[PDB]
Amino acid sequence: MKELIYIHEPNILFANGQKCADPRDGLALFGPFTKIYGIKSGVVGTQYGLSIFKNYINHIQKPIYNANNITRPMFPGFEAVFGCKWDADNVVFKEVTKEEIEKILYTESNHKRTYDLVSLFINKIITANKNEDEKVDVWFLVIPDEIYQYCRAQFHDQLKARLLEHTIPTQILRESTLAWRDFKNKFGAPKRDFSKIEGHLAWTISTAAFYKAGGKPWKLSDIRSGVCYLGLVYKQIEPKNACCAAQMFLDNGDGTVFKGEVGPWYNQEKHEFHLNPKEAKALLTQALNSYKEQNGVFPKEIFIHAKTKFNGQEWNAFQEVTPEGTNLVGVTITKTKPLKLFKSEGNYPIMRGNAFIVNERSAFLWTVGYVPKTESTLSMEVPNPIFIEINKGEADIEQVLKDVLALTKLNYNACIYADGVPVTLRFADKIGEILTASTELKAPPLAFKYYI
Amino acid sequence: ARNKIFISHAAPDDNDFTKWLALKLIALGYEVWCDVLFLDDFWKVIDKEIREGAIKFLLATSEIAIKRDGVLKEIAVAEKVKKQLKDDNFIIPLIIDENLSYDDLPPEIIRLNAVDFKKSWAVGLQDLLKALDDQKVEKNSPDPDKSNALYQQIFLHNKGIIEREEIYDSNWFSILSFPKELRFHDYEKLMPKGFDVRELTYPAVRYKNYLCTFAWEYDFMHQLPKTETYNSSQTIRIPTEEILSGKYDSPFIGNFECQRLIVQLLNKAFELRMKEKGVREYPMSNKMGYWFEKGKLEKDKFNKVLLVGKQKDKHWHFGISAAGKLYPFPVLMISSHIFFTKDGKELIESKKIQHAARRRQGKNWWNDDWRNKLLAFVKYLSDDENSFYLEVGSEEKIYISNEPVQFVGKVSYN
RNA sequence: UGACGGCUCUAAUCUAUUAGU
DNA sequence: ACTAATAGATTAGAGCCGT
Ligand SMILES: [Mg+2]
Repeated sequence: MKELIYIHEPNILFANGQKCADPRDGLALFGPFTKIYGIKSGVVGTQYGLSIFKNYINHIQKPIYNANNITRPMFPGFEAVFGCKWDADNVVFKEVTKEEIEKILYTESNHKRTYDLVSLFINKIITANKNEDEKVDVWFLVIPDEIYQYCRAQFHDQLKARLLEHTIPTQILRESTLAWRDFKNKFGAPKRDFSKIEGHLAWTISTAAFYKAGGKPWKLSDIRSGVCYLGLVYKQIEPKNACCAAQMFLDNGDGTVFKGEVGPWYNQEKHEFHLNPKEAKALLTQALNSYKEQNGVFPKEIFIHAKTKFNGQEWNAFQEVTPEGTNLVGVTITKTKPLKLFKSEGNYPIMRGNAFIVNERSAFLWTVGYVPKTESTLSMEVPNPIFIEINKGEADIEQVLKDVLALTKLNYNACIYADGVPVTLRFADKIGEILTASTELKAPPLAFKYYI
Repeated sequence: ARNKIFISHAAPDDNDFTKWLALKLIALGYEVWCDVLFLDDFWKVIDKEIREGAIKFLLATSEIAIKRDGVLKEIAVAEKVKKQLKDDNFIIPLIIDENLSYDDLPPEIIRLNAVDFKKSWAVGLQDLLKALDDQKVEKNSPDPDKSNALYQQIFLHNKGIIEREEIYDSNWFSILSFPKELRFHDYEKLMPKGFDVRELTYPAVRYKNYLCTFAWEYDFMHQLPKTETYNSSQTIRIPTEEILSGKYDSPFIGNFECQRLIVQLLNKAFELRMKEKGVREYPMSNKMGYWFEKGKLEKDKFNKVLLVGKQKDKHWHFGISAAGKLYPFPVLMISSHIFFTKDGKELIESKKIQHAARRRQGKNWWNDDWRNKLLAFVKYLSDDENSFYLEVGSEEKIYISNEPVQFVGKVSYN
């Protein structure tokens, strides 16, 4: 008989330091941790796209009721949740003609096609960014379906990458999402039906817009102080690999500071997805210096986690550049071995937060499960748990589980209950997808506002 | 004294608005009694307050809250109470329904000016908060303590996790028994053409130049010419109990490599016996499924849970892929699959078509549906009552529990 | 690319071992 | 040293549907 220890759900801080377990409830009830004065929109689309965007903004002004209000919380309205104003009439609209898109699409070179499609939008924003006095906080790109389907060296990745040197928060919204009712797959019904999940769509879009405009919808507090939770992701370039780092740590006031710590890092090694000693030393020195400048003193622990296992050489380099009094914990999080738990009698999956301890150096954690708070399980099918292995260093296998579960609750790109994989890894993955989309960038923007 | 703000509404529909507003007002230091917030004769308790406890009577007005006679009763008493209080600024309507024309209300309220919530709730709450200070309604400090209690009693006490014990059926099938000892035979020279072990009927792997196998040196004689004449007393034999304990560490072979060879032998034996068993196989990208076919299953079903099926034009077949993992405890990790066949006789040769079906078919099946199918499909493998054996040698073999490992958890949900 | 999740198909590396160059 | 084979492992990706 195998015993499953249980890890409870951590609490995330909201306005006035009040705690809750669901962003979709904590925000609607309490309000964001930091409030902004308002959001100046910026739209780069057609007249059709501008009309759609204004319609959607005014629609989310009013409360949004989704079909199953009980399982997924309703949307009070943008100003009702966040406390700032987001009007559809303050749009600094920059028109894009379908004809110039058409002449771009007719070019033989696909790489030049996607480069020119990116260049159109970015140069119009670049131009507006420097030639418009009206300040714009977030630029919302209402792209048509032709861009999405004809152009497939990715539109989104390069577009986010080529704006990094100018530091312009952007939000791509395909017109299929905003006008889903009038986008039908010739059957007479929408291509993807948002009807029962309209409120959750409003939640996600509004949260993304609020975050990119300088607001912090919620922050984390159920993590150990003095520890720099650091995540690495390796991305393929074809025979090079690129490593990206995202770090989250409590400050002097115990407030989470989540920032990327990524410079271009390329390793040529026979072993896949590893790092030469120089790159590893540079990465750890950057992270430690960032913690030092944010808090003064050095961390009491460097909780390095990744989807891969570290070899000896890079760990020795890590230790060599590490000062004294600081411990290093290298944790590998893998999601490949199928351990599907079926409940004996019933029809709803295992509760999220259950944890199976293999031994002192490994565990299974169900970061995806059935959450009673929303009554809606995060997985349609049986949820595969994440295998958390303490690869190197000394740690408490339950403390690592609770730390990972806490790190699974800071996804600002979506206002879901919690993320299946820890957020630092997923955001480092997004950075790697973007930082590698364009050529190596000097001092790349270190804030997720410019990536997600 | 009367320091409570009564909130009246439709019971099954206006809950969302009133819950937000009541919690919003409570968070600001007010004392708000709402039936959704504090209901537990019902007319008598609310009347007491309306005539004694209520200081304001906020009407969540909508196209249904004005057709709810129960609600109209609550206004009828409010109005009177208003006359007892001479408080003309008592009933303060709250119109959230943009569908409501604002000018289709009962005479009692049609003469009173609403607070507009039709266009956005935030300005309406700003309007309400504006009115409440204007009418000097007293309010306590917005302490998030007693207010926190109401918040949890409403939503954060619901977060509660049933602390009863549940039983979870996984997909790990432990290996009941491993052979007494591991044997390293030497057929390097006896090998007629150093051929692979496809001819061998017993799982064998040539570690270095020694064909190690759980089959005895004499077992290979039919498919192995020259090897037929092999002398004994020249076979490296390692205790499998020592290997699994990770105790055998010799320069000839390490524990890691020996366990690797054990895993490989188990995988081969499963593939072998699979052929012994009546079931068609499927070539997946990186595994071998077993697409059950018509004839091998009565009514395309077994152990009371189908393992086969038929789609709109194709046929779904519940298949499984086995990979034995000694870590943590020797188990035969089994994975569920669905193979769609053109007519239950031949699998579609299009991976994209097969995948798109697996997906659509996956919507129908549930937790219990997958568990029953997996357990029934495994129970077909059973040779004896409570297990099934996978030969690892003519004399030695590996037995695997036909029931998966049970996992028991501390907590459950509703 | 509002999102999340499951799955499917490729691909390489690592390690061991033998063969050959 | 360097290629080929058989694995098992460990990681990438590309993809395609569901909600
Ligand atoms: Mg985003």
